[PDB]
Amino acid sequence: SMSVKKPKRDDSKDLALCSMILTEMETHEDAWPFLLPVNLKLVPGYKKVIKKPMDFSTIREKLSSGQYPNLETFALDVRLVFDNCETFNEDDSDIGRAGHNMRKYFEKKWTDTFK
Repeated sequence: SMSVKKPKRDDSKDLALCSMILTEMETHEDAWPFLLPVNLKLVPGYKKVIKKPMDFSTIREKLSSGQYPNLETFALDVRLVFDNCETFNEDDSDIGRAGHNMRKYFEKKWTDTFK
């Protein structure tokens, strides 16, 4: 509350560390469904159904331009990429499996770097 604070966690490396995680997600072999924005002119149903599209290149641009206020807003966008994928793709599809695999990969890196 006012003039009552928990001890200050060092957040000075968060930006660099989120960038490293994001590099590792970009270079994973199952990243291909997620590298670029879904083409809303060429994919029927996407625009109407997925209210907040997100992809790795869009996260990279937001990261690089100071549009994440803290490491939690960064994790929310990464998770959004996988939640969108699950909303639109069957579990038993290459893209559906890709999304489960990447979400796992991400969550481990996240816990190991920050928890």
